[PDB]
Amino acid sequence: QPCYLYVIGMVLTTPLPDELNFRRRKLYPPEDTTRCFGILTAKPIPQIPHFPVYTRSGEVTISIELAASGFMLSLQMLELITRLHQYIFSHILRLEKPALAYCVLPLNVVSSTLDIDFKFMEDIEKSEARIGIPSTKYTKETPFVFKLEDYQDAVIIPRYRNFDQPHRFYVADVYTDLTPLSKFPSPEYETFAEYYKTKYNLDLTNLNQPLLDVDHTSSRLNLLTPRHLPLSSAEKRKAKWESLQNKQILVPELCAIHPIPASLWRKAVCLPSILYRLHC
RNA sequence: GCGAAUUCGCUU
RNA sequence: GCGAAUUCGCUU
Repeated sequence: QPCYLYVIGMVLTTPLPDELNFRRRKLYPPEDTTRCFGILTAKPIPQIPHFPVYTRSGEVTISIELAASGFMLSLQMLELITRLHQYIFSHILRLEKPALAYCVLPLNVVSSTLDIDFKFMEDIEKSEARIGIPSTKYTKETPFVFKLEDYQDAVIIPRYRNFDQPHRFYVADVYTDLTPLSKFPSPEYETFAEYYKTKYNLDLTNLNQPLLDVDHTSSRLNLLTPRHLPLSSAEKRKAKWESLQNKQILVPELCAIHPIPASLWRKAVCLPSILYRLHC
């Protein structure tokens, strides 16, 4: 049968007020980056009014708009699209129930005009960090080189712990006044370099690199109402753990960059809410 | 989120 | 299993 293609339009209509920005984040309008998500279906999606999702950056207005229809796709491309759909929900979001309509897929411009991002999907499948921690070989003669532009829109993972299910972080800041030789926040160790050497037996090949501020990527599943009522003892403990996660300062050399950009990840976490709303 | 200890509520 | 309180461990 022929295909329908919809764009999931996203616009930050009400940026988070200062008084609610408890984790003191930068705000990231989705409309500031062209790569986004769409839906490929064999059946038309009924017209649905615009509706909000409440993200870390504030209230985002969602609109489902027709981009293309009455076209065919080869089996090969449908298979690629299907794999990426499954990848989004199993490996990025780590879900089992995508909607808490048939295929979510990345779209991007070719020139201001949106179409299926086949190249991006291919790049993901080729990436050595698509599933887990990628192999590396930093030595004195082939040292780690810090490229600032590679961290400007990055999701990172520690390469040295949690092999089976790595923790993903947004890079929230680059601390150019810090190096691995800066003082360590805990007194049992003098420097970041010493900490990583003692606990993990990790050597660093680059002692001039900046250090990174991070923001955990984990998000609640239903974003259809605002986050903010009192908390239980469990929720407190959870909040405290997230707080400590976000106080961590990481060393770029000891992290791997995920192939999905931070700007797209921020849009991905909205998908379950959007699919839930559409099937209602 | 992954775990632990102690204590209390829901069933007849 | 559905909940609550108090306390401790894992990250930098």
